[PDB]
Amino acid sequence: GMTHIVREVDRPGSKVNKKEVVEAVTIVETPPMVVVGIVGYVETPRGLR
Amino acid sequence: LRKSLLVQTKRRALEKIDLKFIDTTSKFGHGRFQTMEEKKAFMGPLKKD
Amino acid sequence: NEVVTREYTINIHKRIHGVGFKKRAPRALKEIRKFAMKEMGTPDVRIDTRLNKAVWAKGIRNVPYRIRVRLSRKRNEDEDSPNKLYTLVTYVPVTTFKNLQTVNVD
RNA sequence: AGGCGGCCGCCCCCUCGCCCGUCACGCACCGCACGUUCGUGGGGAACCUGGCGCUAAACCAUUCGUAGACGACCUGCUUCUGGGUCGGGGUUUCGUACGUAGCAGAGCAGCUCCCUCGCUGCGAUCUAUUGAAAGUCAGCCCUCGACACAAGGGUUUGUC
RNA sequence: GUACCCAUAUCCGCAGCAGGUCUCCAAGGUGAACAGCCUCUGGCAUGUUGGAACAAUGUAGGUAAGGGAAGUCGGCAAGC
Ligand SMILES: [Mg+2]
Ligand SMILES: [Mg+2]
Ligand SMILES: [Mg+2]
Ligand SMILES: [Mg+2]
Ligand SMILES: [Mg+2]
Ligand SMILES: [Mg+2]
Ligand SMILES: [Mg+2]
Ligand SMILES: [Mg+2]
Ligand SMILES: [Mg+2]
Ligand SMILES: [Mg+2]
Ligand SMILES: [Mg+2]
Ligand SMILES: [Mg+2]
Ligand SMILES: [Mg+2]
Ligand SMILES: [Mg+2]
Ligand SMILES: [Mg+2]
Repeated sequence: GMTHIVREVDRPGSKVNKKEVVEAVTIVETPPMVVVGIVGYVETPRGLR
Repeated sequence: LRKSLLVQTKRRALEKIDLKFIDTTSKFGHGRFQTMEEKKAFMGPLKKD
Repeated sequence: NEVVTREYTINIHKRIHGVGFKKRAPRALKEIRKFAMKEMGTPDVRIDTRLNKAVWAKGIRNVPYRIRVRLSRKRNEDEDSPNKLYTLVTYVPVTTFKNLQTVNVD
């Protein structure tokens, strides 16, 4: 889904600076990745094999 | 989620951010409240009790 | 091979969505036939005139949202079909709809 | 873009595994070509025999929506942490349901314990029950509360 | 002469063709009205087909924050 963030901006030389900024921000659920396989590649004169 | 294949500063990457408020209003419609305790404390008792 | 009878609360308002006004009420009948064929298992479904009145009591586009039905499965005789069993769906009226669920009826 | 070659310990034989010399034979098919080859040349269906092993997967159907003109794509299906249908809540949309009662209510009509707001009936609305009632996934979330469902079929697919 | 149709199916138009063809009878409510809408007597199965989904494009209908004709030959269409 998507939410807001009220964010302090530490970027000097702007009207944005030292003020709160509301932004359109997405959320991505990421479960941990279970390692299964190993693949090797050989440099060929047509690419990778 | 792929790592960036080049390194850039640009005064847009590698800045310490400060999160202040992340809203959790009702996205199924127009959101009116933040938390369930705040919603119950604002609306008071109903026929559910 | 059973002769069982169960009541149900079909929700036609959430089984029909995005259907036009001149065809909203006839789709409810095919949906009741599909629900009876899915639950009881036989293809042969016969609904009654009381259920016909209960569906068509408010026109073609103001279909009532929830209908309490009773499904009885019986056998067929006197040069019967290849489907020996058939679901006779009948209508039973009820004032309220809350806290009602599937009830086996003797 | 790999399968033949080199080394060592043994194996059943061969000191003619080749050139120089002697000897006698094997079809000498009597003038005739397409002959000798890397060939135990490549692929397909079967036939009889030994040893070592294998015991599936797609497509339809049904469901699904993150997908669709139709095809196509991503999905679910175990008898126990499976799914579906009801119900329960969470969220939301509209705005306070029917009924009840009122010494609230523009007023009007009727009766007499002639009644110091006397009583009754009609009467737009209002008040309390009332942030009430109603819908809420079919493309929202959780449910181990209740019901049945679950290996149930049709078609096809092998490498000397 | 006396049946029957007198018609979006008995007539004409090559046809069970959104075309054309002369008349009488006329209810209740709202409403000035034989206007428009909903009912009653009386007829009908939606007009030579049904089922599933709601893609592009189209045909008819309705909207859209701010500007109000700046588009277009022209306020064409639509709307007040
Ligand atoms: Mg009402
Ligand atoms: Mg006559
Ligand atoms: Mg005609
Ligand atoms: Mg005509
Ligand atoms: Mg009149
Ligand atoms: Mg009048
Ligand atoms: Mg007249
Ligand atoms: Mg016709
Ligand atoms: Mg506008
Ligand atoms: Mg506007
Ligand atoms: Mg103007
Ligand atoms: Mg001008
Ligand atoms: Mg001009
Ligand atoms: Mg005009
Ligand atoms: Mg307007």
